[PDB]
Amino acid sequence: RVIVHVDLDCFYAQVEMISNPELKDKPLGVQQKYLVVTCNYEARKLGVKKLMNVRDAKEKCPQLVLVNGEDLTRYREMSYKVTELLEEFSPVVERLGFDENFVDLTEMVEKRLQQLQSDELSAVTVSGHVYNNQSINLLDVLHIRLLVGSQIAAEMREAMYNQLGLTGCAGVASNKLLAKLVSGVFKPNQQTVLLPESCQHLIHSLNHIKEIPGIGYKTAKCLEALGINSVRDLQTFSPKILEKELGISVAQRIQKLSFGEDNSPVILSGPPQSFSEEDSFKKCSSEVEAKNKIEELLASLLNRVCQDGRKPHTVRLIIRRYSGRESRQCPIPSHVIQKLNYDVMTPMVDILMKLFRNMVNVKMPFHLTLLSVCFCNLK
DNA sequence: GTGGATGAG
DNA sequence: CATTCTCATCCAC
Ligand SMILES: Nc1ncnc2c1ncn2[C@H]1CC[C@@H](COP(=O)(O)OP(=O)(O)O)O1
Ligand SMILES: [Ca+2]
Ligand SMILES: [Ca+2]
Ligand SMILES: [Ca+2]
Ligand SMILES: [Ca+2]
Repeated sequence: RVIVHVDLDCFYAQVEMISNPELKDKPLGVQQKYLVVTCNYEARKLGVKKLMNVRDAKEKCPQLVLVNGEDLTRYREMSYKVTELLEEFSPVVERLGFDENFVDLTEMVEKRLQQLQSDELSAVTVSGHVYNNQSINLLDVLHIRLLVGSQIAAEMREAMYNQLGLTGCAGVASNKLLAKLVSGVFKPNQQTVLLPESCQHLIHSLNHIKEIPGIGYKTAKCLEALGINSVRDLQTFSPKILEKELGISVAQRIQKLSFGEDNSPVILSGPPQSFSEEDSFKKCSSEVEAKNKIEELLASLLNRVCQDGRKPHTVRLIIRRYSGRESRQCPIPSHVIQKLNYDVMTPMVDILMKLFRNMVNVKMPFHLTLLSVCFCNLK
């Protein structure tokens, strides 16, 4: 396969610099509550880190311009514009978070090679960096295939910049793991292509186990408990003991990843399968409060159903108690689903408060720290 | 289907 | 560690 991973540069900060170009010459960070969730490259050179506490950021970089990024409407809107632009190149585009997309270019590459003539194959040319500086063998089929990929990735980024004013990086490789690992080698606004003989050099470069996809905090804790603390430890661990510890498909998967093998296909994401709205806070402790919060969250949600075309057939309420989340969910009554000029707030809040009182014993003190509404089962 | 664990940015 | 504010998959129930 030829796979591309496209990753937008400091995405939230970029959207803000487009929303307000008075900002693009200054160090800029996007704040959510007490965290600077991301910042532009001017800020990073001054020592601002992703997800940095506001106190640390004020002390380190008092010049930092901070814009509030708690409302994701604009980021979400730009995000979908990006994947839909990419869907002009191939029908199958896999989203990861708001600012990453994978595309399987192998169909398109194969078409381009068929169209190619004898004299200008000579004469195929790289777009962007070649990982680890290795030289292209224009006589190697796989090399040619990846170079054509790099040219497409270049056209993708050109379309993005022209149509949307957005800059990002791309990585081109034989699978999703590798494409995503290589896209960030040169940052920001650059692209790199991974040729197969230097794949092993790329996986060697990983310093920590949590740098493998799908190995989060909990999985790393499990592996730590089996004596596996590093990537080489994982490569080196008995497959059969690991299968009898994590399960067959998880063990085989995460072990393949550590040798750079990833056969997962690129899957079309499409529109969200669920919309939610949420807010975190120090204390909710009353039903009256937690009602007003829900009404607010629900109001935002209803604006988004309206946009979208499909109707939710279920609603989910989510809480976080002081000191993970809890949810209940239930079906939305058929008569409420036909809403779109009527009063849907009242029966919807009625349902959500029943869900709330099911989870929270209001006859006794409580103390929430997050509330989310969610619409799912979308038809 | 429902609700919790765990992954992604 | 999560934290933020989302969105997704897996699986016992
Ligand atoms: N739990 C999390 N882990 C990692 N990133 C997160 C998390 N929560 C929010 N984010 C945001 C913070 C940075 C952002 C992705 O990077 P961004 O696009 O801003 O910069 P880059 O140019 O480095 O790709 O994802
Ligand atoms: Ca990014
Ligand atoms: Ca990681
Ligand atoms: Ca989907
Ligand atoms: Ca995480």
